[PDB]
Amino acid sequence: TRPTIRPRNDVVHKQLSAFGQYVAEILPKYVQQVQVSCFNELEIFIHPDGVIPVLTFLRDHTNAQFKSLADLTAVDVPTRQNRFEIVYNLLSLRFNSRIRVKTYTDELTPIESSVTVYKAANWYEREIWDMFGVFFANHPDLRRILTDYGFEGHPFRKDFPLSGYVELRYDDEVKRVVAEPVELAQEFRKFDLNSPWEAFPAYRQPPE
Amino acid sequence: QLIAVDEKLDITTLTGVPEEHIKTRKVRIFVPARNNMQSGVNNTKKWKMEFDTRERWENPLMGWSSTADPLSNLVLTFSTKEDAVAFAEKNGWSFDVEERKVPKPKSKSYGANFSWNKRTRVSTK
Amino acid sequence: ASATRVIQLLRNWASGRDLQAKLQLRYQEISKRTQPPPKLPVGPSHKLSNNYYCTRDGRREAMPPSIVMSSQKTEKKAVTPAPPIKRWELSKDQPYL
Amino acid sequence: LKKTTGLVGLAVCETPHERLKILYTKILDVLGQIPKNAAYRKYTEQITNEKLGMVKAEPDVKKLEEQLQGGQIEEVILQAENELSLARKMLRWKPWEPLVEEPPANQWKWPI
Amino acid sequence: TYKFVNMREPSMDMKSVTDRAAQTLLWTELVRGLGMTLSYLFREPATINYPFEKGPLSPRFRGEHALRRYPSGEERCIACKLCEAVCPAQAITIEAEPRADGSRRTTRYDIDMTKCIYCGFCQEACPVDAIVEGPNFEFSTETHEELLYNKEKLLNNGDKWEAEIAANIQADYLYR
Amino acid sequence: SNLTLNFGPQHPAAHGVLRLVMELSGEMVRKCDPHIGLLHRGTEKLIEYKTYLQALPYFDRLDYVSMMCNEQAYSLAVEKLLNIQPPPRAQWIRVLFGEITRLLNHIMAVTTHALDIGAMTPFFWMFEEREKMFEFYERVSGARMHAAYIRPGGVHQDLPLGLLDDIYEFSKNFSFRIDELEEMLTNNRIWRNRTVDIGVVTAEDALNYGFSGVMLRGSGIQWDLRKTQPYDVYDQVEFDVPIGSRGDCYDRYLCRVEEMRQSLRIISQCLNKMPPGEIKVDDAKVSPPKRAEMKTSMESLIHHFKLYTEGYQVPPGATYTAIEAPKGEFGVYLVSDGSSRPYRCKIKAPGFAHLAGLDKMSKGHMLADVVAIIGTQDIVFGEVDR
Amino acid sequence: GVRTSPTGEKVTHTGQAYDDGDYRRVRFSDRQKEVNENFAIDLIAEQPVSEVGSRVISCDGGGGALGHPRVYINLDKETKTGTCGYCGLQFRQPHH
Amino acid sequence: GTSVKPIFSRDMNEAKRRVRELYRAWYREVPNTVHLFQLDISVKQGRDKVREMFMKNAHVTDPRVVDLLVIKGKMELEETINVWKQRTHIMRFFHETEAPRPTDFLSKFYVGHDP
Amino acid sequence: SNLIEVFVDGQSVMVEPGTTVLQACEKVGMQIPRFCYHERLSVAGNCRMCLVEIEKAPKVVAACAMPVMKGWNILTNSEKSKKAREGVMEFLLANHPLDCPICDQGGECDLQDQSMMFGSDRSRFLEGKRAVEDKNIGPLVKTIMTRCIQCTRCIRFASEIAGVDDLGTTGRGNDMQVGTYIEKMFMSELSGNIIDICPVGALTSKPYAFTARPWETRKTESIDVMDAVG
Ligand code: SF4
Ligand code: SF4
Ligand code: SF4
Ligand code: SF4
Ligand code: FES
Ligand SMILES: [Mg+2]
Ligand SMILES: [Zn+2]
Repeated sequence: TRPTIRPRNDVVHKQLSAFGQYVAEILPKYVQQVQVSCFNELEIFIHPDGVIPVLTFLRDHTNAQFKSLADLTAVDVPTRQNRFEIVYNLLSLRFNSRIRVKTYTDELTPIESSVTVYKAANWYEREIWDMFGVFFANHPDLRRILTDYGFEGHPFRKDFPLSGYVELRYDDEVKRVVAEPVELAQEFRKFDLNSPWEAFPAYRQPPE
Repeated sequence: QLIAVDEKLDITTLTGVPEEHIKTRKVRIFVPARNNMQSGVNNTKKWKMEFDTRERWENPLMGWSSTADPLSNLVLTFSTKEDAVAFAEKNGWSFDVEERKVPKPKSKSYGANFSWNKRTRVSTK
Repeated sequence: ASATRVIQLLRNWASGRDLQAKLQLRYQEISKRTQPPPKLPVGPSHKLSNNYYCTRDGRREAMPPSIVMSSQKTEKKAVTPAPPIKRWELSKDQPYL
Repeated sequence: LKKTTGLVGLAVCETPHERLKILYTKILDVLGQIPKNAAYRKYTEQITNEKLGMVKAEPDVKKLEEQLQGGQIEEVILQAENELSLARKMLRWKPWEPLVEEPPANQWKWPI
Repeated sequence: TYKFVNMREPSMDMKSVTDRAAQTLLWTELVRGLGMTLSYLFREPATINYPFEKGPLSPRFRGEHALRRYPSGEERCIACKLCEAVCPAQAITIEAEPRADGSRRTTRYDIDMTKCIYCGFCQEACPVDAIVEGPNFEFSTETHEELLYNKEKLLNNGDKWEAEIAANIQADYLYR
Repeated sequence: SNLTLNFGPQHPAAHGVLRLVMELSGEMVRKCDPHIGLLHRGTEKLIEYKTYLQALPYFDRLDYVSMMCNEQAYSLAVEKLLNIQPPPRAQWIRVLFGEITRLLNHIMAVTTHALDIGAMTPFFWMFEEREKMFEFYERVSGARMHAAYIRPGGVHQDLPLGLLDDIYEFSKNFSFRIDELEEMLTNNRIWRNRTVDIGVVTAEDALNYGFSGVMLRGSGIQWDLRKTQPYDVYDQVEFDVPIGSRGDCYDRYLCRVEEMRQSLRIISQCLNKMPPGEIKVDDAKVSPPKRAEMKTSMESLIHHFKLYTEGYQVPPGATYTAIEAPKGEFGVYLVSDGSSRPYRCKIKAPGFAHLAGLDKMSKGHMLADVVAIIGTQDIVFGEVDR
Repeated sequence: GVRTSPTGEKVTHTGQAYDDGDYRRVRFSDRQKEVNENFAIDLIAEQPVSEVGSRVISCDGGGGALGHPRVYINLDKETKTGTCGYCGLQFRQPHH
Repeated sequence: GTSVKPIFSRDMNEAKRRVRELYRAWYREVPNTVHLFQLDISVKQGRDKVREMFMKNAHVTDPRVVDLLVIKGKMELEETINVWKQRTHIMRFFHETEAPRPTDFLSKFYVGHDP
Repeated sequence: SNLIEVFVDGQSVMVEPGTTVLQACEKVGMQIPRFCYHERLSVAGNCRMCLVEIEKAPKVVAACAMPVMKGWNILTNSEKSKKAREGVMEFLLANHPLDCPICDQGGECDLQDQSMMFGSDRSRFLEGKRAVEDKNIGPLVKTIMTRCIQCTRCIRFASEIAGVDDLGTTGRGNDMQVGTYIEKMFMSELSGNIIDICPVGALTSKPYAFTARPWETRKTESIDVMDAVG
């Protein structure tokens, strides 16, 4: 168990558990769940309506002081009724800690823009909108950031195909670059790698 | 504030999929069969959504396998058949669903290999 | 290196340093392009006894995250995420550039 | 007395004790308008009272900075203003109310 | 543990003021920079006479791919397809069948050199040292089609570069 | 009406494919609108279709000046998710090559900044040193830049039998090259005029906008991830953290030069403290076995086959792992669903936030000052666009 | 073991040669067709069969760690020879 | 019921009002677009294309979907006005290098296997 | 009713009398490693890969053959079960040939997968390996007997499902071999199924040999038209 196994830290685990309990007690209106991962990573699941309060409390509270937003992104899980999972990562320099705040939304429900709380979010929320199609309410200048001008659809969504729907080429008759339906000389070859034998008993799900 | 929308969910006009790949497509919602070359069952736990097979041809150079189907590789994983059906319905795809097939419980008995008068007795072991 | 000593003196005077002491071209002090073969030590799991994999399986010791305060289910002193950071010290080597 | 706080845009504070006392009194005044059983109120009152006692008991700025663990008293002043603004916001938000909505049964279930 | 890069105060004595005035009016630091460039003018340039002189390389160098043989002249590749499975760019295409003598050999072995990232994962994955990245790097073509390698081209590369490839492998295989 | 100008992508000062749409009154910059995505390759979706070993060479090509630092961040994320531990010699190799990579990145940043400003000479002096470090990269992995040496289990191969001596020979001459660079730039009144009080950002603004690395330290914020949240063997080396006073381009330049010196210090320590032992985790269900074992033992062959076809499975879970990359905090949000392919990989690049703040930092400045600010933010668009 | 087709095109070890009515031959006009001349099936057919005085032999292709994985070949059948599945070398016991 | 949260409009009337406003803005923009991009189309062709794009989505009955469609159309209009778009992007609406794909059964049967 | 309560890892379940430990573990969704047990063949118990620990019992039992007893507590992940699996995999791999790159079973091997999942990652076997001569049982089933792990699935299928008694084991101990002992063609309308049930590359498809690997294949679930059974 010594040489090749990653060592544990129970002190940080206890501190993060206590602080998660602290946050949950202070904001019962929005906090739905609190988790401490095995490698000491605090996670706080909330209600979407509490995006702005929670973050504000987390960045302003004397005992919190998470004044820096590492990054903000989204995860697509099609099996969930609320497709998109919004993940905020925050860093506290005063207490040398990190915290993760997660909420959910679907295709037609906006999330409150948090540019007011953190200036850094601007481009992160633009990127989430571009890649996933999640609208952010009250956003200063919301528009595509990564994709091409006039590009239809959101690439990061699970349903979207890897190579998309159109390609580009230069056409001499019209003397310009044109977009046409994708044709591939060699199709991407899909591999089935998943082993039919279970790897991790600790994560086994009930047999329904 | 809530506005009480009354209609069925429909997001086709927002996804950006060309209409050809919305109307002429058929998806299959199914639990994949166990690979008969192995005994593990871990690949028969989740529901899958996959599209219909389209034309593949031979590249004049190198003889590679060419396709013009953008959804030829897309496979979606769902917890339950209801989630898969809801996803296909809100995306506007015609679907075919297949009920999950489970192996029936079998009555095993080692001692039956040595039956006094039964046909089950093993001629070798 | 290889050059006239008067040019070396002019170089040193213009640059302000003795250039020859630290030449930037590698003349002959670098390793040979052919070396003896290595031997490479084995790892700690290369034992012949008392090495069952179940006692050195790091992947199988990972567990799902520990749940605190599920919503679906005394003074109580306030707490922080971690103790405050200690202030940094000012580089006893060279504090000011 | 001290020049160069060292952080760009953070001016040196003359008379920081008075500023800290005023800010902490304002914070307690705002907390007085929150329901007494709310966790935010009691936690913030406890920490604010400790900080105010420390400020009142220590006339020396560097010794007070070492007691407060807040990093260069100008930053302590800034954090006090931040807490006051948050207190007003929390008064408006009322996050001590019961959870607004319960999420779907499989919403946070992972994997899948 | 930290240091300051711009927290130094200048002396205000008359000598220091006069030195700074001389620096301002007579441009001393500019002459210092001129002296540095003049010093570099009289050094030997670090340029090499390419193509006559080449840059140094290593036995681990990753270059053009090649298919190798056993000393008997039989191909090493047995069509396990591990290189095709591991390739992050999907640059390898393999088709196999039993040979006329029942041997397990490839009938198609292509590498798309404009897909390849030259990572060397395939030669790590190969269990019989059949596919290698040889030492060559001067194989620019005039057309795109010349960079779509089939089995004949890769076997020819192996035949052409075996003498150096074997010597490179002998010098590095004990680190692998 | 303000004049509207396209700055890039085909511009020398652009530092890549950037379309900076600028509103100007005369030469004064009224507004900066960075248009990015000209190097968005869809890396994260591609990473979703790969195994964990197949996704590693993408992190080489995120920030193409700090390859091994990108590899180390990803490897740390995957090792944290696997609950395994790299061996000590591998960690020392990782820190040594991370400091060499920091030297590479800082040379590139400082010299390209000087080249934009107009001082073209130091670039040629420092790129010979960059060439020698590329040679170090090549000897260890066979590649000059996209090495792919750092793997989620340690490193791919052990150092060749004479590499430490050559690294020592290079490291004992580099300080004079830094000195020549500083003679060229540090006290030049023209350079100070082009850099002092240009692009001044306050500590509060730097924190809120999401800045990291030098963009924080030039404004006096005392934060270095190697000191506060150490990884590998960074807690066992000694070095100082440069800190600025004014938050301008000049202070950021001094910080980077001193950072280069401190990296030399760390390299010297790593050279004198490299321990013996194996280079990857002695766990053949994660790290491939040696080839002699693969050709003699049945288990080793089975594990080689499975690790190179399917790859190792990672237990389900999500991590955010961050390192102090030479351009700032570099992070990975990695989500595993239990299989051998990552479910999600979000990449956090400091250049994203720095470029999002470029418009703020250029208020009340001219065209040349905006060029200097782009240079001082140390932007590579591979990590910005991904 | 090279040999030309009735069209004059060399036939590869794989055995593929373009048919008479196949337009794709136009890709070789004014250029050449890449054909490797060392046929492996013929070269391995020239190696002499190794005679060993044991029922089970071992093969690793030569060179130790530079060959293939080590395998064991049974040599009880006397109507044939034991053939390595990796290298193609042949082994037999002293017979008759 | 159905417990949904709006984006901008509470019923289809407000959504239709926003659609009309966006249509007015596109209609006004078309001549300037033809002038600035030096397009070889007429203003009549551009306005016809704008109408065709609007009518592509005439079947939508959800105010939230309509709000998102108006947001996307406003994004495209802002993009066109500021010249972020190039002539190739504007001309991508007309599919000038795409051969007409038939819709009747017999031609589809002749060309290939796809329906 | 007649159901009895047993526990798998401390969790209660109701099972029919005579149910084996393996089936009870399957009720809670846990799959016990196996090589010789097939739910459509008669129980053999020979491979010994299914050995599990019952709480308060010193001896591990074979889960595929042992009927659950009321009040029993199976422990599928205890140290004893894991060490049993590791030892049995070690004995299975001792004489196995290093054939994975040339074996058609390569990416579809139960032996490979269970070695990766339940066995060790190393070999401490320092002897020579056994090698056996190949059998020829016709043009459909390729035979590479060295790979055989002696599961005996082929023998039970041929005797019970196919109705033929051509397969068997000759010799004993280490030298025991699976075959026909004479030049015989195992020809029957259900013969090819012995390729599916054989867990290793000992029995493979001769028409399919060397053509593909499992990870590259695309699977289309369809129906047969060669007769009226569908
Ligand atoms: S070097 Fe890498 S990309 Fe190129 S063929 Fe080999 S595995 Fe594929
Ligand atoms: S080159 Fe090597 S890895 Fe690739 S198919 Fe041939 S033997 Fe297998
Ligand atoms: S049967 Fe399985 S373990 Fe044996 S050689 Fe074939 S793939 Fe490898
Ligand atoms: S040939 Fe296959 S099925 Fe028959 S005994 Fe051997 S391993 Fe079992
Ligand atoms: S599966 Fe039980 S002994 Fe083989
Ligand atoms: Mg089989
Ligand atoms: Zn051999």
